[PDB]
Amino acid sequence: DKKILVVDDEKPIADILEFNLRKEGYEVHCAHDGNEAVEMVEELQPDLILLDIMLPNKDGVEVCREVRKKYDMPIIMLTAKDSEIDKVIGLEIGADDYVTKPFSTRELLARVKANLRRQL
Amino acid sequence: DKKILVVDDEKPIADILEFNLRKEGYEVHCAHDGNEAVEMVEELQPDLILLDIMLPNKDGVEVCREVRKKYDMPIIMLTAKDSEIDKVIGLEIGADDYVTKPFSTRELLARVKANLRRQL
Repeated sequence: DKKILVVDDEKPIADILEFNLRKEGYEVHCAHDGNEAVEMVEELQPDLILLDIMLPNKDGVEVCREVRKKYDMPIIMLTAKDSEIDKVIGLEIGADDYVTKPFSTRELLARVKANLRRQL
Repeated sequence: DKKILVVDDEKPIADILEFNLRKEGYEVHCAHDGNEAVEMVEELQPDLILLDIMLPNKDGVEVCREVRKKYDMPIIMLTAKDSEIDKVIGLEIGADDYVTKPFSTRELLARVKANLRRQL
């Protein structure tokens, strides 16, 4: 089972992601802040991270940079629909993809699989 | 002005893409089949290609493989909403991203900009 780390401060969003991902058959662990995420990354070595761009402490942008100093597993940012820059910025700083909130399940699961499979 | 090659055989889709992209300030060129695309690529050297996965001649998958022999500019696949495999497959064979039809303008422009800016 592919291991996914869901990093989100809003429990209902983190929980609906964890629900859909476990259902599809992933092993899912949840972090609710920045530093806890970087810790969990070293212990679990997730296959993919879903990272809120708007974490309140250490930003998703800083989580991403700090993770990338050591690890290259796929990172997908979670962003609002209404901010172009939030979608764009993660791809400049080392994330692989983004999914917008609210997301369809359909799109979440495609994006996670496609990023798990991505070429070379 | 960034140069976009739109590769799609459905004139209405190709036209609405050209309309929105021009409006946003891109230079847009349109190919309606596989072989014409590959030619236009060497000829134009687009900064990004938007490629229908379902072209009737050479597939979007074969087009993307042919192009990737020589070029590594971003390629975004255009796919239906209802097929997970069509979204996943492009990313395995050398494409960078996918956008689903019908796409919002919002999402199309954000994807194109994010892929144009993408790190390393």
